[PDB]
Amino acid sequence: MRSYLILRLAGPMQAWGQPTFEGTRPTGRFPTRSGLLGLLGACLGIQRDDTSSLQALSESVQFAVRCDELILDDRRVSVTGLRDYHTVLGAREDYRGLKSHETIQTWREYLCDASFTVALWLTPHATMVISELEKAVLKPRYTPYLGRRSCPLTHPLFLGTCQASDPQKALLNYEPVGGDIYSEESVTGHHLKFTARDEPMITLPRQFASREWYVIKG
Amino acid sequence: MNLLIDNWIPVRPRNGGKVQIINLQSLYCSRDQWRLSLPRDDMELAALALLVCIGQIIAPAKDDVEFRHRIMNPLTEDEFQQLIAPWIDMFYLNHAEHPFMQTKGVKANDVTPMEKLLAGVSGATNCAFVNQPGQGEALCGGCTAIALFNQANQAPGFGGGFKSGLRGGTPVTTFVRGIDLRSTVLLNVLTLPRLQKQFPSHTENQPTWIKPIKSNESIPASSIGFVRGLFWQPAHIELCDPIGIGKCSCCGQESNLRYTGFLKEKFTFTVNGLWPHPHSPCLVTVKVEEKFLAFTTSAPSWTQISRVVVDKINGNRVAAVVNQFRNIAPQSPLELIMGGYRNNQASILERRHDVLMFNQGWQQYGNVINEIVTVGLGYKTALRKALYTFAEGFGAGVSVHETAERHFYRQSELLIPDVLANVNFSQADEVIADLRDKLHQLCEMLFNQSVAPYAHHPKLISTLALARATLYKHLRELKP
Amino acid sequence: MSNFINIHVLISHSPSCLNRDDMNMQKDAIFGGKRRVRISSQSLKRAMRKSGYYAQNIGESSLRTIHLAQLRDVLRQKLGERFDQKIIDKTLALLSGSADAVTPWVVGEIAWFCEQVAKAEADNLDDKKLLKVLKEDIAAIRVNLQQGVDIALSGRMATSGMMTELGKVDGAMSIAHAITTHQVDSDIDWFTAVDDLQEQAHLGTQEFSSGVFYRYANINLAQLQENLGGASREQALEIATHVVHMLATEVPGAKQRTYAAFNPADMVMVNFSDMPLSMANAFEKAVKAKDGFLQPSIQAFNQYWDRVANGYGLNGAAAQFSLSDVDPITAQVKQMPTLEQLKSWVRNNGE
Amino acid sequence: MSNFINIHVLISHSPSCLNRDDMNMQKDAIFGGKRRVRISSQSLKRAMRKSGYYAQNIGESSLRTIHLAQLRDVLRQKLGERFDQKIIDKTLALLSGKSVDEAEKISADAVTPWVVGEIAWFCEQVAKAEADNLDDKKLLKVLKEDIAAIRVNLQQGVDIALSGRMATSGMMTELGKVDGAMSIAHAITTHQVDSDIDWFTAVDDLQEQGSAHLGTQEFSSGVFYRYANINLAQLQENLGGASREQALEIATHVVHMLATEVPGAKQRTYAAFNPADMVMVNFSDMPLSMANAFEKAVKAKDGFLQPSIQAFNQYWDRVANGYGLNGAAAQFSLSDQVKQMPTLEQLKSWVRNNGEA
Repeated sequence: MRSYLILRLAGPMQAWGQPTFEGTRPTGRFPTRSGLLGLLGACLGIQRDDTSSLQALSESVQFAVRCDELILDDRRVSVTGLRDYHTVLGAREDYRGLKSHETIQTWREYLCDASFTVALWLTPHATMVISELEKAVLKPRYTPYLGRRSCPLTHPLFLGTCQASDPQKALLNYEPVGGDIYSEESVTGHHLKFTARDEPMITLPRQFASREWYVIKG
Repeated sequence: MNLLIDNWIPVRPRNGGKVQIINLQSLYCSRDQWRLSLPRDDMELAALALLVCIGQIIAPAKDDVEFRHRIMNPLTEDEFQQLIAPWIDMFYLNHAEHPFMQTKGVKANDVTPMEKLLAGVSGATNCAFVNQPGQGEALCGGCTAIALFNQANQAPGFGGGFKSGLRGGTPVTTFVRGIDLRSTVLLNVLTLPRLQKQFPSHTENQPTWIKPIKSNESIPASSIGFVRGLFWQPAHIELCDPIGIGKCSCCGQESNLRYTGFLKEKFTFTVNGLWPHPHSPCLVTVKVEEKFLAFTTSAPSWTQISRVVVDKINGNRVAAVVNQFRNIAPQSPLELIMGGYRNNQASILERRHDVLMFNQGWQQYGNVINEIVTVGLGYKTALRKALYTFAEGFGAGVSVHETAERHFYRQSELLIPDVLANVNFSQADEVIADLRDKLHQLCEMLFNQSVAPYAHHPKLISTLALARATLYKHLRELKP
Repeated sequence: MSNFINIHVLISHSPSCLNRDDMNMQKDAIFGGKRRVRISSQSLKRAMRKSGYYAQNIGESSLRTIHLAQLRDVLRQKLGERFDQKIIDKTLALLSGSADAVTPWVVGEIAWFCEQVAKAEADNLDDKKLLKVLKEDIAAIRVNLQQGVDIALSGRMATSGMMTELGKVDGAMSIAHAITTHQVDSDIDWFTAVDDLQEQAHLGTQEFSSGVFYRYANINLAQLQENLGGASREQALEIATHVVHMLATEVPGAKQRTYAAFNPADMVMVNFSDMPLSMANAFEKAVKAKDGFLQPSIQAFNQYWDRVANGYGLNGAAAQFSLSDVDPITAQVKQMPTLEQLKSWVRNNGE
Repeated sequence: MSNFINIHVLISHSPSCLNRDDMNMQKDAIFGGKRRVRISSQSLKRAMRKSGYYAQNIGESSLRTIHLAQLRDVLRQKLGERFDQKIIDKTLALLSGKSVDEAEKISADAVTPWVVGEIAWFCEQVAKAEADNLDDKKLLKVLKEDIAAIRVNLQQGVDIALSGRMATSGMMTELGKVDGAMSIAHAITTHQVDSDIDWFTAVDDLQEQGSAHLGTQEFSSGVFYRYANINLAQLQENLGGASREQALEIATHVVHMLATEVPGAKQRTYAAFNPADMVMVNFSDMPLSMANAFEKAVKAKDGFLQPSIQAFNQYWDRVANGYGLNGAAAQFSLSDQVKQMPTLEQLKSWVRNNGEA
């Protein structure tokens, strides 16, 4: 009934934001919508001030994310967290001028042994088509990464492409299956939702608005 | 601009989409379902607090029956106009003699940008590096008002000579939550009787921006009226003359008037005693010391839950709001908003906002909740004590205990809240037992994982063995 | 003609401590369920950018200067729909006191200045006072215009004076955190401080370890060319060459005066791709030692490549330089006796 | 010309315990997944610093301490003929940031290096400042002018020129920051080592001891790889702008000492006075260690020494070819593009002559 594009987000370390105006840079347990939009937006060659392309992309695309657990040599590997004491010396003191601090400090969280499988699709009001997306994921223009520019990918961004009615049902054709799924689209059997602040308000640079995931447990 | 009349409140439909801005009547008198909407949860908590305060002085219920009633059925527009009539002279943001939570005729050599009312956008050396510029360029009337109320309450003061709120610095605020903003606001308003039994002699009950605080005063806290207190303003602030039509560099919305800066100056006094603010829990310790709850460490929220929902006469005193709700609806579940800052002087170190959940049994079975929490912290201190032993002795040379505490906490995030939100308090022994087990093996795993990289050297294996001993001592003592 | 260059490096460090945290304990990471010693993305990148090699081959490049004069035409019809030519030519003349492409951060910053100049025109503000208001920003951008290649490759300095959103310049090269291919047995040094006037003690501790690190980096050629004003692929490949050299030789400076882990890398592989990929999963299952950690690590790398390369679509010229003579890799990956030869190979797009 | 000079040493020790830890066990380190025996960098440093070769070919060594009272009396004693007592006391105070009473106990903030030459120079300066009734912070202002004039004094404190000094209190915090010109690595063995244990007793000449528990002392022998490099420019700077020739001279002394000096620990009872069997010096633009030659731990065949030397040489060939390192190199060896040197002195001369003699 509906065509789906299937991506795979996996690497050694991963960082997906949470609300902060401070130096601690938190991470949640699975990719943010602002994050995914940023990733796609990055494969596509979309400069930061191109509010039009940003909006186009945002209103076109919708995501459902599945959390894959790692099995190594047949032992299960939970996803763990990491805190990095990250300093900067010569950091700017004001948004204008050349005076700098001697040293400033930030703490940045990363996810370890995290691997995700994402399914995306087009909305009724789309300005784009899926094979633009596919074409980009296969040949990105800007460097792609999992959260921060220091987190490469260990697997190609493109996993596959299929069709079905559910995002769930679409995800069922790509292993490993059994993970929890967080979808923008409701699934009849499941009533649980997960509050977030993923939505980037394009009209207002670097600000985000509340939204809710639909939770389909495995 | 006036709060009670013009529209400032930023809302979106409880489940609908695009954002619109309404006035008090639009909220109090209609059956539309609304949720607040700003780009920041702390400002939402602030706004919510403001609404709760307003509603607290204009419409306290006569008794529980009218309470439930007006929760289920909106007012008419005229008992609205009724109730708000005597107070309109109070809530004028730009006024000729009584500006809302401001002080007029303020002497300052420089104008401070609006950023300084935005908690965390600046005020720390690393802010110019991690944060986006110009969020304080031009603010809504609503953006502004909310910011003002916030700084006067839950935010950290400017510092040097600017005294803090009446609850102390950076308190935690705890509101009961309903289906939509209206019902929320109403749910966090004390009934008339209760209101009176929480304020016991020529008590000044006028706002701060009407009858000012005299410098270096020595105010008895008891002489403060609930109206004067709820809108307490411990600073000397004065907005600058607004700018033309444009966009809330905070809201992202358009508004006729926008504020670009303000004036402050140092002001000192002293409020001897503890004012019974009804929005925050209160820790009690007899060495007697009463103090409002405030986030002190970076630990998970479930560690503070016992101080938020459980009464104990040392002891503890939850906010008046929550215990009112405890009496009024002893058959209803709880969905509780909790929030606050963690600060180093004027610097925001951490911002916190949560919406805790509890099924029915929470009003009476407090001891079960305290059990859960103290169990969690028990295992935590087991791990910490053990790895500290590894670190020092009675030494490995390396401290590993804090990192391990982080790991522990992160997994606890998955474990404990789930229990609190989904347990049947009636019969809860076995869920608790299970929690204890999973925590037990969590501590074992983390201990081993932490000492693992050093145990190749025998001399370390000695101290490691000793440490492990103290660990299992502590762990076994956690089994009733 | 692929867009991304991938650089993989295996380098072994003798007992040291190249990177530590707020508690003076070596930096950490869990991978494959086991702990690996880490050297941060930051640390290593800084190692590169502040090096002398970088200074001479990037900070002193020919393309390092951006002449505003030659950028008049392109600037003006990239800014014509926002500003009149008067305001533009005035601005450019202020900054400075033939070409058809222009770096976006240039266009952005120029735009901001223009805006200011117009703003000042409307109030008939004196030019002298105008300059007196924005002396700083002028100095800033005059600096940044002298450091073209640097900004193109690494990005803006942490104090740059860039104002716009197009001024948020990302580095063309992305540098990953480096982790060890194996689980590490960390050592703890116990030292004292002899008081030459009372030798008749109080001990302090420093943690340290040795290890085989996997460094990974990628280079976005297109982005490089774009942020150099449309420079050719050959030139971008030149720059890439320099980055390869550095990732193979430059080492962070921490505690190197007392632990001296001055080691060169033992394996350097460059690999062209449409999608940049790290080979870190070669070591997801942590290497076990067998006559060292180095050989088994190298072997794990090679065999990972053999196993997944084509399937992951790493079809693109690929070459490998290595000191250790372990079992070679797929016939399609060209071997290199010298780093310099690998470099030259990269410089000519991989043949 | 090349900025860096690399010194590699392979030296083999008979049974001994040249460095131990808080439990008096041989210091070790893990390399290649196997345990090597380690002689720390600080130990080697102090070995060279307090050596007699140092004293006769380099000069006086810094004096590290925390007891400003004792230092006071020492300084009075060796400067009393040139300066007033409270000129001396004053200088000490201004440099240490602590008040110099006639108390018998005055603690600094930490054990710090004191070069006497430096202190004499500062004494002249403080004398001047005393004659003009000048205020302290202004003397500081003046002295910040010409720091080279202060570093010229580290020619009577070369050890700090090499190993550096960090300052935390007094005018030193502004004037005293020295970044070391010599980088030196912890010595490790080129092979796996399982340490032996000596089980000793003490015979009491007044009681026939019966059953007794014997004391223990870990010990081992081993072939160590020492490595150090010197950053010639930074040496020149740390010495007040000294010529390259003087730097190379000092470097040559560091070569000698790294080839001959052995830490003093338990040497009275294990006697491991062994000279090195291989010394190679190597001029370079970027410093590089040869430690990775022994990452695959050397297996013994007719000893550990020769196989180690050959491992060294082979990695040297591979790296030299691989990274195209054309820089002056020379190797001195006891065993039958690198210039071979029959004697240590020829090598030393070679180094003195910038690597072309």
